[PDB]
Amino acid sequence: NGEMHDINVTPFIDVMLVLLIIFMVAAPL
Amino acid sequence: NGEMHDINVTPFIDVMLVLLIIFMVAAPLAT
Amino acid sequence: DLSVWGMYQHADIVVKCVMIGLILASVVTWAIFFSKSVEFFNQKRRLKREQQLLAEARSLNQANDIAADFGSKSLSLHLLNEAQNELELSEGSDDNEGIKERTSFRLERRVAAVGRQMGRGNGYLATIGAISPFVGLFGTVWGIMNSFIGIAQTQTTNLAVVAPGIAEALLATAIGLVAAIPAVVIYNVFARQIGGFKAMLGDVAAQVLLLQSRDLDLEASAAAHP
Amino acid sequence: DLSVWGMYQHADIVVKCVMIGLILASVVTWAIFFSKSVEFFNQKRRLKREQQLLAEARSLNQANDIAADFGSKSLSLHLLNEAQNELELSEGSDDNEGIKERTSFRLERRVAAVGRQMGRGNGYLATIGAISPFVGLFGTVWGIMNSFIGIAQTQTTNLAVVAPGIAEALLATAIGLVAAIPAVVIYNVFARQIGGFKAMLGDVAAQVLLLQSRDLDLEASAAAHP
Amino acid sequence: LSVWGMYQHADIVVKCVMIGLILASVVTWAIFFSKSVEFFNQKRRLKREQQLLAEARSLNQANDIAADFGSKSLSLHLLNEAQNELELSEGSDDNEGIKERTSFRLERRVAAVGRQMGRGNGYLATIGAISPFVGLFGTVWGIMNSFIGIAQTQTTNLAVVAPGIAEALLATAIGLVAAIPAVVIYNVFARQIGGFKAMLGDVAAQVLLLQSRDLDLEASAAAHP
Amino acid sequence: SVWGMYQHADIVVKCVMIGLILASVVTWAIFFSKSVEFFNQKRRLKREQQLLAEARSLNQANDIAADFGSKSLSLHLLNEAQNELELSEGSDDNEGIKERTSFRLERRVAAVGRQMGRGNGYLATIGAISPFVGLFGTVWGIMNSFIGIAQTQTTNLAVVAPGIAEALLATAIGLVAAIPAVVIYNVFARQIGGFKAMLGDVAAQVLLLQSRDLDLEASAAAHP
Amino acid sequence: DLSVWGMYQHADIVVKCVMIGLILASVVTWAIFFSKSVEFFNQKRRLKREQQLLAEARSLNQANDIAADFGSKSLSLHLLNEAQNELELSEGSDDNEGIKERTSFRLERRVAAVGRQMGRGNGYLATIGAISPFVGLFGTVWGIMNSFIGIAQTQTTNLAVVAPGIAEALLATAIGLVAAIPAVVIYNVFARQIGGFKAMLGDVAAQVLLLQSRDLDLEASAAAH
Ligand SMILES: CCCCCCCCCCCCCCCCCC(=O)O[C@@H](COC(=O)CCCCCCCCCCCCCCC)COP(=O)(O)OC[C@H](O)CO
Ligand SMILES: CCCCCCCCCCCCCCCCCC(=O)O[C@@H](COC(=O)CCCCCCCCCCCCCCC)COP(=O)(O)OCCN
Ligand SMILES: CCCCCCCCCCCCCCCCCC(=O)O[C@@H](COC(=O)CCCCCCCCCCCCCCC)COP(=O)(O)OCCN
Ligand SMILES: CCCCCCCCCCCCCCCCCC(=O)O[C@@H](COC(=O)CCCCCCCCCCCCCCC)COP(=O)(O)OCCN
Repeated sequence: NGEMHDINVTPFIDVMLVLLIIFMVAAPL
Repeated sequence: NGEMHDINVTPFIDVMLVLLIIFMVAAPLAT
Repeated sequence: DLSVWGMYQHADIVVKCVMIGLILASVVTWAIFFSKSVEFFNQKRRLKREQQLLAEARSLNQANDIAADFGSKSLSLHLLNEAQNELELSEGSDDNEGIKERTSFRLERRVAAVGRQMGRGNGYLATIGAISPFVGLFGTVWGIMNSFIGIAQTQTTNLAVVAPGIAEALLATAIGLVAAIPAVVIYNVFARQIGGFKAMLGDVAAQVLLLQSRDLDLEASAAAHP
Repeated sequence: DLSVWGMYQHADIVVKCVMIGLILASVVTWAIFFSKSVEFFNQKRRLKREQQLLAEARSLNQANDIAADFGSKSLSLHLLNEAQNELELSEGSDDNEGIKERTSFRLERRVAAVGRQMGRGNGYLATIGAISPFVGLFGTVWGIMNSFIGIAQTQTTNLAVVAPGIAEALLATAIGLVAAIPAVVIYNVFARQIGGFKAMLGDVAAQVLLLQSRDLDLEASAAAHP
Repeated sequence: LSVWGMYQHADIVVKCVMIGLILASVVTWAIFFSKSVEFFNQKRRLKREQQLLAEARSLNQANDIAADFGSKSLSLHLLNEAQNELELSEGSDDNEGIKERTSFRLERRVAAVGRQMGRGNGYLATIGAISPFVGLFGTVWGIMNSFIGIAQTQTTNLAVVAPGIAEALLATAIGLVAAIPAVVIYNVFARQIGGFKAMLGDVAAQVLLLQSRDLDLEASAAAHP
Repeated sequence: SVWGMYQHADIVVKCVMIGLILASVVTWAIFFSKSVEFFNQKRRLKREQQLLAEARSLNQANDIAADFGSKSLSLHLLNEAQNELELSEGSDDNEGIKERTSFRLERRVAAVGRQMGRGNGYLATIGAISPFVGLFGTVWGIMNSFIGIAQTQTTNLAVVAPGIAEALLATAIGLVAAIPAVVIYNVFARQIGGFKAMLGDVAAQVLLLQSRDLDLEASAAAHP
Repeated sequence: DLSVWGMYQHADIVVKCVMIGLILASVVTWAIFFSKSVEFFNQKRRLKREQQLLAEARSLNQANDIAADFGSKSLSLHLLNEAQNELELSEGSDDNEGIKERTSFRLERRVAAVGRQMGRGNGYLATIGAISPFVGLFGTVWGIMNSFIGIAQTQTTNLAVVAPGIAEALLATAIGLVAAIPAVVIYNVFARQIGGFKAMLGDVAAQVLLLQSRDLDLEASAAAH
């Protein structure tokens, strides 16, 4: 009936971006 | 005019996680 | 930690509610799929046998005598009734072109209305398949954020005191994608099946239009030119 | 830190502006939703009643006699007035095909105009629901960039010093998803409502067209033949 | 150890992701081979037929040319639909009616042949557009299992993270291997179906022009001796 | 400082950040120019349309729009209808006249739409390739960092942090340059569509007036 | 590690083959661009000149006298010859409405076919622009995975022998994006140019149609009265 949003968009780079700050200083400490 | 006009997320998600895996296996190296 | 199912009740309130919302969304998706799938299958089958029966009708009267028993919900009987209805409402006219124009207009309105009455739950399917990864990611980001707020308030530089929070977060993300992907493939499947069935209805309506045109033109060419 | 009500305070400059921009996006989303929802429900209820009253029309004069009392902002009254006014302006013309073509054209333009006026407002919802995840991503990328700056300069270890930085960085994308979930839900709701409403309006307009065409044909016939 | 040994010791859900994606790849390649042979044969016949009918000059001559094009000739179904209409409307004196009904049937049948050609394209589109998200599900399961691992023990070494990293890499590698050829193939077949539908429309247009021209000429000759 | 790390990047991150800042500047120049032009044209056309909605014949309509300037799209449309009515003098197929007139008017409306959508090509291309040029900048930055970690074998992962800072700066610049392109492009696409429909309505008004006059005159001349 | 050449040499086997595949894809995209741009430029210039020269033809015979010397491969000569050949085939008919229908039908056929032949080539640009990051990224994942399985030995040491082996997967990704950017820039340039050219062609087709229609109607009315 309309131009609906059926897309499945997932910009969660922000997650893996925060995961990497963890592991940067996680082992060398 | 069928020109590409919207950002794509798929090539932009699979590369910024592989960029985590490199930092998840090479960071425990310095232990 | 323990497991998948032994680690969805021990999460925080926000992550637990995110996972419960995604499980209910996936259940709604599968119920919609099963119901509408048996419906489409039945409708496509009935219409195909009706179109087969009618494909051997040469006059509108013969087509209406074939379809005198297709039932009550027969889309084909609705179309033949609309053709006959315009032809008996315009009784007294002499503009056969007018009759054919009104009939074609009415039959294409009716075909499109059936198409839209078939595409009913697809709004649910698209909304779920578009917002569910976002609900998963709101869950995982809230989980990781709470975990770091706790790690800074507790002042514990380890990683074994923080790994379970990240575990539950990424779990909420994976469930987001589980609730998203089937909804999207089923929305595409139903859009394709609806397009196909609307083409089949278009073909039956075209059959009715041709039968009516031949009838009118032959009646005119026989009664005016003996 | 404690929570978002405290984390937004000392976050950053550009991260704080990203958070404020996303809050403004969410507020305009809910204002759009409230306004459009009440107006849609009102208009659709009115038009559905008017179509159920017009369904018992057999001629354009009878349809005007029914719809003589439909207020003054009723789309059905506007369409019946397009038809009547075209008949008035073409008084003196003996090309009923011309009259039908002109009226079809006017009603096509009018139904399109009502569709666009109903839809006015959905650009905001589409663009917000499409790009607020990216503005959140920019907020978190900047937060993490400044986290790496802080780690490099005055080199330190023990992530218990960077934890608030990562909290601030994630909060931006959490507000991003909170502001891009209701935009997509509301956009899909209103796309479906607009589609249903344009279809019902097209049905009323087609009813007007069939009434006028049938009346013109029957009049010309019953006036020329005997 | 190698990549096979990497697959052998992966989680159950990651193995089901990988099995699903390899089977999706296998169906993509079966589709590619079947559809490629059928398109080549169909387009060869049709191009020959159209290049034969480019010299028709009349509907009767076109019928005598195509009288033996086999029975799967789309360019014979169209000619026989034009002739069938011109024969069902015998006794009718309105020629615009005949032209209108013939054009309606021919547009109808060209659309039907197009919809039959594009059969399987829906599946290729579904795979090529979804498989990166099944891969991402596999990757997220791999990372989550790495973290459950480093929480089980108290240390964070490479040995406790190796399984999660193996999963995260292998699942998305098969995601890419199953979503690259789906896009390549879906695109080549959409292009070829567009080209074929255009060729079919051009033969349909030939049939329409020949029929209409013949109707007008015969009516003019009958009305003016 | 954010400005102190633009020069820190070595070569291929600096020549990506320059590229993206230029793309953003061009985006905003396009936005200001095209938006002022759209506002002006839409205001003028709305005034002329609601000034012509009080015309009952093409003669009175040319009387009204006799002075609308020369860049007046309503004047272009009225003059194309009258030009057809003038070139087809000596003809007697009023349906033919109407067919040709509608053909020319529809061509003309589409031509105005296409002439307004001039630059949205740049907006689309930038909104599509800016996040990828940013991301290539960040991948090159991290690759250069891991290459520099091997020459001097500095096994500590606390000193290579500025390399990742520069990589992520290239990505953030990519997003800054890429999001306004998409927003502005959608706004212009939608605004062009709306103006195109308003122009189609003025065209439809001209067509109705012409058809009405033709039929009225022919009937009156046939039946005295 | 090394800068570029030793980087490629160290790219073991599958990273090396994917980098080769992407360099050849980039070369084929730049060949497409440099060989289609001169064709587009020449055709668009020629057609714009022809259309401006024909906008001063008030009847189809005058248009034919003007476009008599436009060469053999002139699109406007092809269109004017469609119109004239239809007016020659229908000799003996008396349905000006039928002639107009047939001529408009053939002319829209010809314009669509010229559009398709212009666009022929953009499929390769779309496919590369849409799958090149994924091929670079599969090369990346394989390189990282192989380096991981190479250090899968005990490697209880801290000499960072993973830096070279893990700074080449990223190289395959960067080469993927260098092959994916100009493909999209060029696909968009060509989509806009094809749209513009097809609109210009439609302008010339509509001019031919209107000229023929005026002449038919004027001839008919002059002969009747
Ligand atoms: C371990 C991994 C290996 C690495 C390799 C990675 C490759 C990188 C990505 C390359 C993908 C390129 C393939 C693109 C397919 C789309 C082409 C297309 O659309 O063509 C169709 C339609 O599109 C067109 O009309 C124009 C396309 C022509 C351009 C084709 C050039 C091919 C060269 C590609 C270079 C890639 C080099 C690969 C080397 C490894 C074909 O229609 P047809 O009428 O010509 O059919 C002919 C039939 O086959 C006869 O038998
Ligand atoms: C990372 C930074 C990105 C920031 C994004 C900001 C984008 C800047 C672009 C601003 C362009 C302004 C648009 C011009 C509006 C005037 C046109 C108009 O009147 O209506 C338009 C509608 O208005 C818009 O489209 C506005 C677009 C939404 C802008 C807000 C989305 C941005 C996301 C949140 C920004 C906050 C982040 C800032 C912090 C860095 C178009 O009409 P329609 O088709 O859409 O619907 C009919 C309405 N009559
Ligand atoms: C965990 C394992 C992962 C498996 C990986 C799966 C990858 C994606 C799965 C792709 C499935 C493709 C679905 C097939 C689409 C084709 C549609 C179609 O052919 O329609 C026909 C039948 O369509 C169907 O019934 C198929 C519908 C199945 C939907 C599958 C839903 C679940 C798939 C999601 C799995 C992904 C899970 C990812 C997260 C765990 C009906 O047509 P007809 O000829 O018979 O008559 C009318 C003309 N069309
Ligand atoms: C719970 C979370 C995880 C969910 C996992 C889901 C797993 C899904 C697995 C993949 C399903 C694959 C379906 C295989 C059949 C597909 C057939 C196909 O490709 O198309 C044909 C399908 O033909 C039929 O008749 C299909 C009829 C429906 C089949 C449905 C099968 C049952 C699926 C149920 C899955 C339920 C999973 C979850 C249960 C709780 C029609 O071919 P055509 O040439 O006529 O047209 C092609 C273009 N559309």
